[PDB]
Amino acid sequence: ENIASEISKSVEGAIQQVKNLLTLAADRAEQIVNDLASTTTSTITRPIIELSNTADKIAEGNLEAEVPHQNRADEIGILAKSIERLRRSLKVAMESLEEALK
Amino acid sequence: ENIASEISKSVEGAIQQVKNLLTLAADRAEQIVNDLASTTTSTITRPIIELSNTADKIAEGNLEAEVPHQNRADEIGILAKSIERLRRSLKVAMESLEEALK
Amino acid sequence: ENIASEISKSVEGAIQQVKNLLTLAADRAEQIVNDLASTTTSTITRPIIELSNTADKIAEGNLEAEVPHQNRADEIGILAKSIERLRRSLKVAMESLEEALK
Amino acid sequence: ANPAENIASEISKSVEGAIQQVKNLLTLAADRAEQIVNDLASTTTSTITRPIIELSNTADKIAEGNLEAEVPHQNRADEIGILAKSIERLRRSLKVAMESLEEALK
Repeated sequence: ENIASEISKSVEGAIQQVKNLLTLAADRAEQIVNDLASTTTSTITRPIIELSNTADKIAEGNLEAEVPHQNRADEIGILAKSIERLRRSLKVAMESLEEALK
Repeated sequence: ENIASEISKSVEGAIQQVKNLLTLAADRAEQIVNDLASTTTSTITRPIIELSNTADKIAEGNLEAEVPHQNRADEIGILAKSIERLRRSLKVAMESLEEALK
Repeated sequence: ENIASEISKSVEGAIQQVKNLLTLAADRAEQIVNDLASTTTSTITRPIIELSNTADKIAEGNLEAEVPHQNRADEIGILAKSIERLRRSLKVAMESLEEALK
Repeated sequence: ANPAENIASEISKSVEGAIQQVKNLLTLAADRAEQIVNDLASTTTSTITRPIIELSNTADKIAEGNLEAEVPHQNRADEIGILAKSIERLRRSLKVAMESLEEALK
């Protein structure tokens, strides 16, 4: 009931309000990691694994498909274009080999 | 585009939403100063000034003025009751004087 | 090792730093309550109790009691000066009775 | 003597220091949050971009006829390691094809 309690407790609500905002801010910051794992997966991981499997199929003797995503504007596109140079080099060599048979 | 810009950029929306909540919290904290001035004026200043004015009126000879705030639970109630005792003492004094003057 | 983990986890430390600053901010905000209780008690409660106590002493018939804090510059000073007027009114009423009974 | 004339001012002013500390801590939180972007740019470049460009450069060398080019990053435990081991297999496969043709056309 006393003056000190009346005055001091009057700011308790406000402080909870401040804390509520801070908790929303903290939880939003906490979500960045899972979302970034997601982005990295779709943006980089998938394409890299795809390109790796493609390199492996080509090394194994499948030369029929142009390497996917050569059109991409970033370093994944650069990479994919380099693998296509490899595919074409292999394909010319195999074609010349086939011409030598018999 | 390059992958460093694509990935780094993907978190900018999140960071801005964190910042908005932080700014909101800081503004809410700043408002405590005003709110506390208001609470103090309501809880303390106004009743103390009301008692001071009442005291003055009694001292000037209105021995029947009503001393406000006597029922509050805090120290201001205690103060109001002590002012009511002064009023009573002055009434008793005046009634003794009138008897003497008879 | 996996690129999504490598990238996404690289920012966990920063995020925890941010969160730690938010905790420090919340903690410092909470401290305001106790500090405000203390301030209110020294600034307001103590002199209000001194005033009530003096008022009682005067009402109980010590018309010479010093009303404290008459020189204080804020509303406490206003109040104190009002109580001093009551005291002086009672002193006059006592002098007037003494004399009337002579 | 204290010049303060209003208890509402005295009480309210008394929490300003604390409040400014709260705000300063939140300013520093935001500043620390913003630094994330540039560190992330840097991690991506060091962890991903650099090895990818190296791998693409190495692929180009092999394709343009240096069948002995050393393929980097094959020991690496993530998906960059996987990609580098796939390009090392591709080299081995192109190398034998070229040699095969060379020998057949003698």
